[PDB]
Amino acid sequence: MNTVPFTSAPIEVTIGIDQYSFNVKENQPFHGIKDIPIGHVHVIHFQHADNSSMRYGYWFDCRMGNFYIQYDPKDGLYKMMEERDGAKFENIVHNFKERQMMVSYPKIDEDDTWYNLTEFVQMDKIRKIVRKDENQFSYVDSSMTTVQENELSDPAHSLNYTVINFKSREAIRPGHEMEDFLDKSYYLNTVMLQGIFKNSSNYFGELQFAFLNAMFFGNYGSSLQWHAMIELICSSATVPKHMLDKLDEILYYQIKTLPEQYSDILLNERVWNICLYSSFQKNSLHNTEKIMENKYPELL
Amino acid sequence: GAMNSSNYAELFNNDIKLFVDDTNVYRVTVHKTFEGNVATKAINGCIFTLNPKTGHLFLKIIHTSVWAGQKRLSQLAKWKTAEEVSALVRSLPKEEQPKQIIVTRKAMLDPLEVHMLDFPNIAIRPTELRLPFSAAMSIDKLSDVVMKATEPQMVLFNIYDDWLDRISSYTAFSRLTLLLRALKTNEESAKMILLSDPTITIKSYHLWPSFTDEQWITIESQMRDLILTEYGRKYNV
Ligand SMILES: CC[C@H](N)c1ccccc1O
Repeated sequence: MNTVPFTSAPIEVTIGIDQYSFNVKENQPFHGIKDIPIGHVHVIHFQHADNSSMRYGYWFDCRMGNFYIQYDPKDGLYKMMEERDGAKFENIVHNFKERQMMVSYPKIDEDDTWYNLTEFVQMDKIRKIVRKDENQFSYVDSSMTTVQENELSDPAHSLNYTVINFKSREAIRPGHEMEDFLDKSYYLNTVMLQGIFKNSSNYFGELQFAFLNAMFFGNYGSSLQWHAMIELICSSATVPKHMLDKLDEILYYQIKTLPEQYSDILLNERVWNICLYSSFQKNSLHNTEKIMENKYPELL
Repeated sequence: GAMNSSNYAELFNNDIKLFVDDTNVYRVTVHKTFEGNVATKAINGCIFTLNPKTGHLFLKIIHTSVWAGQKRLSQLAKWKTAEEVSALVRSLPKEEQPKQIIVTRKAMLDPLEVHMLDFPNIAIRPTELRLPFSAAMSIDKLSDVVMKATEPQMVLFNIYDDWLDRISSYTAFSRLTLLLRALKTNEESAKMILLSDPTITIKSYHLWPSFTDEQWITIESQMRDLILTEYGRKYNV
């Protein structure tokens, strides 16, 4: 059970850790988050009380290092850093614990929500989408654009999601124009799964990561990516049976977790109606269709 | 973007462009079967690909054999249109290739876009104009060559005959669309107007009769009257 200590909390801020969140007042004696489950990636994130423009946060895996947060009064943000001195770090944490100046990761034992949202998400894949190789953790915020959005402007600050474009030569074999456009199976299975991602777990990992960035930061290009990766599967007539079953589970927990008051902007009516009611896989997403119908019948 | 009444002179500038109308690609007669069900029988069709500036018409005849054992024909017909238009473009010398293709029906956009991926600098555009190109099969010589075809065939025409010797492209297009609109609205009456005077003939190498300038004015007025007469019948106004 690992810990991310905080040097201090000098500005009022809502702090998130995965799907949980805590309000911290200016100069309150907050010194971190303990009991963080080992085995998953995690995200710590921040929305400042005084300025709600720019949600930001850090993806990390405590197995990869000892990480802490410290407020930078010059750039105006809570920054993640790595402490290389293990004794120094254990000492700081043990003192903060002894003074009970830390919140506990509030995981219900029965609850598999975070596992289910991050099942295929791997820190090494995050670091390839978010390139900053000098750190072991990854910064994401509300405003970062994706490579695809850019093509259509600072490359060092981009989200390098895999580009999906249904009207591209990559997606359309010469001589199979109609076939490949109406049935995206060759683009899904040969180009994307066999070629770029190598396996379905990596594809699902990027899909899950895109969703979480859309949800936690309102990152619009991530929402575009999540929907494109759903649509590519649903628009393929030939999909391994294990992938369809797993997709139904992935989307179910994503729809379950999405704040009800955010469905308007984060859910794309066209993709969902096409995926659940028109596409080849309209009948392969039973759990997802049931929760969408009971929770968001308007959109549909 | 979309072509409409606002940007209408763009059709007659010096950027090569083609209209593509797919209305008459997939043509069927609907009939009853011995058991009393309904069946279709295809007849030959055509793609109507027109340079509005020069009058050059690329009439690709679509022979019923292309549909043989094919399902979802109305969908397939859009993709076949797009395949044949892309093939036409590839067959033209580079300096003859269009810079824009305007589809008369928005459902042609995605099929044509996908077939034209090798041509990223050719813009595929819809149009808000209601154009009467479905009536192309009311031009006797075009209908005749389509029906007589026994195999796929491309036939080249100038749909303006020699009008451009005396009038501008804008005026020629306006005459063409008036004629076709009249033939679309009341074919029998329009054809009567065009052939009422036996002394005015169609040249072997033309589609329309050899009217003088003054006779064209009379014809055009008679076509406008026909369209208004028909309108007051449609709506009782
Ligand atoms: C983009 C900077 C802006 N003052 C800002 C907005 C919110 C939180 C931190 C932060 O520095």
